[PDB]
Amino acid sequence: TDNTFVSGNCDVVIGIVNNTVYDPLQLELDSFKEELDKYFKNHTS
Amino acid sequence: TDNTFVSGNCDVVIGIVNNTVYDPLQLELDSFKEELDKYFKNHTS
Ligand SMILES: *[C@@H]1O[C@H](CO[C@@H]2O[C@@H](C)[C@@H](O)[C@@H](O)[C@@H]2O)[C@@H](O[C@@H]2O[C@H](CO)[C@@H](O)[C@H](O)[C@H]2NC(C)=O)[C@H](O)[C@H]1NC(C)=O
Ligand SMILES: *[C@@H]1O[C@H](CO[C@@H]2O[C@@H](C)[C@@H](O)[C@@H](O)[C@@H]2O)[C@@H](O[C@@H]2O[C@H](CO)[C@@H](O)[C@H](O)[C@H]2NC(C)=O)[C@H](O)[C@H]1NC(C)=O
Repeated sequence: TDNTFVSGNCDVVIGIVNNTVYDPLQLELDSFKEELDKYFKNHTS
Repeated sequence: TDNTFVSGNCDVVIGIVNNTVYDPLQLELDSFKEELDKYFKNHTS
């Protein structure tokens, strides 16, 4: 998402191929959610 | 990290210097981590 920009849906462009776009913020958010889950497990379980 | 882009390692450029590149996202993430650690520590005690 840093070297790409979004403009509309993908029903207009002719020849648009369709592949995963990586988002670092979501990756670190998921990692921190996993860390919080581990902390909660250490708290109760 | 917003001012600059990363390309390669430090063993190729002639004249590369020794300096910290500040990451605001990592700074706020570490602040959140410290806050959550203190929260859990005072919750346990
Ligand atoms: C490109 O995506 C199209 C659009 O489908 C969407 O994206 C897919 C990756 C998947 O998550 C779908 O559920 C999404 O709706 C894909 O075309 C789909 O093809 C499947 C298999 O026949 C069909 O069930 C869906 O209905 C199609 N989607 C639509 C909107 O008609 C296409 O497969 C993707 N390209 C590649 C190379 O996988
Ligand atoms: C630029 O710094 C690197 C590494 O950072 C230094 O060491 C850390 C442990 C920490 O104390 C930092 O603040 C320091 O700035 C230096 O790379 C080292 O170079 C030596 C000599 O060639 C080599 O033996 C080490 O393996 C290197 N270490 C790494 C991690 O690459 C580098 O030399 C510094 N630049 C200059 C001109 O001295």
